[PDB]
Amino acid sequence: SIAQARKLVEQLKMEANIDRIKVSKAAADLMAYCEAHAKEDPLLTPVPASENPFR
Amino acid sequence: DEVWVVGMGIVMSLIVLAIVFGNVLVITAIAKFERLQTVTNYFITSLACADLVMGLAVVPFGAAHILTKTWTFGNFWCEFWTSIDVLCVTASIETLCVIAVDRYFAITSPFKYQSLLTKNKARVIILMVWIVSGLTSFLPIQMHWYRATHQEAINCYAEETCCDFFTNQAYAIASSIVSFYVPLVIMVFVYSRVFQEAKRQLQKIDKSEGRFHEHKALKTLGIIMGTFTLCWLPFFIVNIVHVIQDNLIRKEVYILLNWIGYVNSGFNPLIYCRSPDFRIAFQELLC
Amino acid sequence: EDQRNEEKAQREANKKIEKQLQKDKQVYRATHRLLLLGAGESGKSTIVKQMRIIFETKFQVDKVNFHMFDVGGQRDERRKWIQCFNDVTAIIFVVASSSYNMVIDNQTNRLQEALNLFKSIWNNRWLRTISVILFLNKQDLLAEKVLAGKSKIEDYFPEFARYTTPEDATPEPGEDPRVTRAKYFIRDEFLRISTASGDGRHYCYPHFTCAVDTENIRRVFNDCRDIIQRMHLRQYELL
Amino acid sequence: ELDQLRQEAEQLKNQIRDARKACADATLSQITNNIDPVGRIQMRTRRTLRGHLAKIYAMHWGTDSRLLVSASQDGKLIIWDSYTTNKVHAIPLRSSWVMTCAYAPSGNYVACGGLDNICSIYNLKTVRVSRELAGHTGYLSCCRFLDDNQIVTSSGDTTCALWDIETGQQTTTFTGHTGDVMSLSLAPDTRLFVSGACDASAKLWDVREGMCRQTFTGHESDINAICFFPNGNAFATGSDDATCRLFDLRADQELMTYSHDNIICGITSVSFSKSGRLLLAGYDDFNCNVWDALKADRAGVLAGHDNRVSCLGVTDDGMAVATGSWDSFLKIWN
Ligand SMILES: Nc1nc2c(ncn2[C@@H]2O[C@H](COP(=O)(O)OP(=O)(O)OP(=O)(O)O)[C@@H](O)[C@H]2O)c(=O)[nH]1
Ligand SMILES: CN[C@@H]1CCc2c(ccc(O)c2O)[C@H]1O
Repeated sequence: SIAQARKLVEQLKMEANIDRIKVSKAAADLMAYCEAHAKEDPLLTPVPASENPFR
Repeated sequence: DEVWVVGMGIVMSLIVLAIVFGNVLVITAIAKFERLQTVTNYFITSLACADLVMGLAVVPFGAAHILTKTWTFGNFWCEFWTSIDVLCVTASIETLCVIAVDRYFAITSPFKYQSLLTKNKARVIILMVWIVSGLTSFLPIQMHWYRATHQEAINCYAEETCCDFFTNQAYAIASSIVSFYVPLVIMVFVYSRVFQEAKRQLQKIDKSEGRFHEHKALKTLGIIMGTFTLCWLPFFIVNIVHVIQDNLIRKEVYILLNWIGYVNSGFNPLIYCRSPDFRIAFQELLC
Repeated sequence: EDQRNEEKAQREANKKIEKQLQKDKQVYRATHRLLLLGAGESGKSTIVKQMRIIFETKFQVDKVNFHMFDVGGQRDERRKWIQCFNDVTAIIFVVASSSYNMVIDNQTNRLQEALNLFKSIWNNRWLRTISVILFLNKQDLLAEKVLAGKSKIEDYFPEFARYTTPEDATPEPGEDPRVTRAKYFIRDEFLRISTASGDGRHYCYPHFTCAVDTENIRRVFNDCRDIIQRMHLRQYELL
Repeated sequence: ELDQLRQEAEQLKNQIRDARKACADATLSQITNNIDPVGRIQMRTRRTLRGHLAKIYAMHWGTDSRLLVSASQDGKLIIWDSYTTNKVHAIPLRSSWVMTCAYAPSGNYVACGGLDNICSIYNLKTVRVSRELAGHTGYLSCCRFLDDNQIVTSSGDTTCALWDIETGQQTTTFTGHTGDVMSLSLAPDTRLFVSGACDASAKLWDVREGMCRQTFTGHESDINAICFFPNGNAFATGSDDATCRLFDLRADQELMTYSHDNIICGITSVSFSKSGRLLLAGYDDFNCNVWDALKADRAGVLAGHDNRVSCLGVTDDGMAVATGSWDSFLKIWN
């Protein structure tokens, strides 16, 4: 009732006060993380048949 | 004369190609995909295999024999070819009878169909059909029980260049009864019962909800029965007619009706493989 | 050495697991599954009761195993768990026929809500090949309301004025024409929705049921047999 | 008054929208344009698992990247062995309707749930039931082992809970959603987790505090699947409008959407790779598509299933991907 609007209204505040960063830094961090482990994942680069346990 | 040879040859090659291609495609489609491997499709697989064997074995050699008008192989190969022809012809019909019986069981007994037919019993049924088909083809031909007794038959049998069919009354009757007449009444009765089922179901639906809203059954039953009957009926009549009394049926008519019987090979994929899933399978590969 | 020993250990257990499944596959394939679903106050518990003399039930008719489900734990207008019930043999729908004037908090006639629920169920994407067995429960209260009743159906359903009794109707003996007209109007009110978008892949089997009745268990058996027979006939291109 | 309460709500939303719009410096496509695409990717089936009598809804790869579990409506849990394609365990179930399963990180416990509002765990190495958790008022959608003593579940009553196996009593409850909750995913450090509801929203929770932290409302239909980026600052969701969106925790708005004009189906599962470059998602078109995380360009198709795909998982070492479908078969792609 009046109370339920009160809870949503109080919570909406908490979310508004959070600090944020620019999109460019977030994209750069994802690019760096993807570039760091490029050789790690076998899915991108097919593995030799010697080290493949499913063959 | 030369024109006849050129024309007859073109027809034989086209028939062979059409017979082989459809059966090979059906077998490949059934074997490749795991969604089409059911109990019903095993009978179709056996029928396709038998039809492919027949169309790959007995048609080219018969065409060579009628065109060259001289059998240039040994008597052993003549007997083997006759045995293979009889085996394939008598095994390409009992499979249709089994399919009809399976449809009868599926339609008239819906609650117990799952328990009645299992993958373990279909193999036994197919093996029994093949054994009973081969028991009447190689046994009385490799052994000389079908061999005739009159003078013309003996004269051709002594020679090593003529390979014709001469048989006694007992074999000519027993083989026909085993191959054609026995598997016909069963199909007729089964399809009559199926038609009655369909008619009563349609009548029930029309009575239930007609005010808001049997051509289909007959177009299907008519096609299925008529193709087989028109393909294989006259030959299995003249087979007994020309034996019950001599000098009634000429050799040319007999051979022509026998070759008309062979044409049934190219129609089985067109009749028993018209389901939409089969069309999708045919579109998936070689398309 | 050890590799032979481990394989003889592991392979043996698979064979055992395979054998148990074959024993279970037959009993799984033998049974037929049903779903019970109805509106509130319809009569569902009572229909299940005389049959006896999440909730699951075992009942066997003529050496055939049946299995019926009644879901009541989740009560919501939006139904998303329905995706799991696309392999059942049939759906049993129970609706209160006599509650054409109650109001459910203000809301449409209770029948109108049941009609909307049936329309939503029929046109669902995942239930395109599932038949429905329809039960019109509370057959005596409807007759009591129709005979010497102050309330009239024309007040709630305007279309009743231009509706005439079907020529093929076969009413039970002793019943007045008025109750027959009301009953058949209610029946075709569902039949229209059933027929509009059926597409020939699934049908409806309306029925009339009261409190003092003991033939529902045979009706379900006959309807399931008809459903399976029709499916098999359609599969081979014979219907 | 009550009118003011609406008024107060009206601006806070406007302030949040304005802040998110101002924070948008440049689009993802601009920054990632220069890098070369990975090219076409082709994968072939390596193993095929059979033995389930009905359609499959759930699975979970083991921590050893060797064993896995699956659930079906037959009422049976089967623990396979990928290397030797032979079964190990088969657990009968009290109820035949299940929608989820999980595998403990220590490899000792297995959990499952369904239409019955009970989460049941099993003791593999003692196979008998050990505990039954009750208290929910709706069907369960997902459950993930946070540890060997506490588990987190999501149900259909618009709530989530953090249980305690030893005592069998709820510790913390999470509220704030409107529609049904369908999926969740945990952080690598098991400190935060997200959830996707049926009201087209995804929320980020705090495990210890038990209070919501952020809210995202980018979608327009039901949300069925949710994954989590390996870096720990991003996640991806899949919805019924055939659109996948990559959000970000720090920025607090979506960055890139994955869609194609020739698909109008739904999405049932979403997963990442070890490096996070490939985003795999299962559809209702009986096949799986593979995307590129930074470019939104298709790079392959995972076809071979005869029915819709309802499961997806990638091993811990990223050696293979396994898919489950309604055709009662499991496949291992490599
Ligand atoms: N006259 C009559 N009354 C019935 C009948 N079935 C149910 N009722 C009435 O409804 C009561 C049964 O409970 P209902 O309110 O129908 O609820 P339910 O059977 O549990 O079904 P749900 O509400 O769908 O769960 C009876 O005590 C009657 O008052 C019926 O066949 N005839
Ligand atoms: C030469 N072709 C043969 C000759 C006799 C014969 C055939 C088929 C089935 C039989 O039972 C037969 O007795 C024909 O195909």
